[PDB]
Amino acid sequence: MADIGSEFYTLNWQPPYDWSWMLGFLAARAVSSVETVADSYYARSLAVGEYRGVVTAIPDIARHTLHINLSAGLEPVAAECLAKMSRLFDLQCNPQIVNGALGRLGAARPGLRLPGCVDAFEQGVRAILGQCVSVAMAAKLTARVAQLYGERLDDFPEYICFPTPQRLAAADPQALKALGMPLKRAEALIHLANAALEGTLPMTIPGDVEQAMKTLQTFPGIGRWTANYFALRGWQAKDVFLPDDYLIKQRFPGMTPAQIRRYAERWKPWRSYALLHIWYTEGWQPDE
DNA sequence: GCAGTCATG
DNA sequence: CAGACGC
Repeated sequence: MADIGSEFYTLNWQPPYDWSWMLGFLAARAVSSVETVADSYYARSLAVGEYRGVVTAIPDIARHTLHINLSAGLEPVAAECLAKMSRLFDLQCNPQIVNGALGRLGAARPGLRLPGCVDAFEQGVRAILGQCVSVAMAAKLTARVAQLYGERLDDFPEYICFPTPQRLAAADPQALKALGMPLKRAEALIHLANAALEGTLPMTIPGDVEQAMKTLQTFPGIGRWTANYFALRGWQAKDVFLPDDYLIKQRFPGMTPAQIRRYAERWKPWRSYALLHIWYTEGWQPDE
């Protein structure tokens, strides 16, 4: 927890913002040796193109700003690093507009943001590896993968970079399965890893999001749900909804993934925030 | 044995 | 919209 660098930067955000929740969420998914999450602290390895280093982010609730510290190897691409922190944390969100449009759904915890990511591909590996297993299990799994294919930091030994598209699309489907996953999955990872490497997987949010999710589901191992969750956490698309998610339909007693799909049009263009809310707001119940 | 989610008709 | 693949 000592400064990892001499440069510090300041990112403003619009209140309200539940940082305690945000960090909780990230800490449950923290890939061991890649990220370190504490009380009001978040660190991780980071590669921006060819540059390498470490970010820490520390929230300052009273001044409503986020404090960012960069390792020296990341200084030349600080502007881009901050952009990743902004998308990781959903800092450009206008909560009044969102919670206004969520009405009653937003009232209980207005400081809910959309937990994003730093690298679209990285989220990709996660969205897959997170399939069919507890948040916690995915984390241990992702730890074993990273440790194997991750690239260590020259100046922060204790830290390792999330595996690149390069070293991962070259992974042996058999070495993957051993870390503790079906073979079919090991291939999805490799197929994804290859998409990124040509350019078939969009690294930023596409213009027609709805049409790019279509394209995604063709990928092996990637169904409607995984493609959705990925657009959300991966492209930080704010108008996305999981009518077929189980925990959701558990709140819509006896309804079709179409009876719901339409109910959630009353929350356009902020369906993603609607989704997040219903999930982490247990006391909520729909309008009959 | 029960679900969850990724596949085809 | 209506079969095959870890608790």
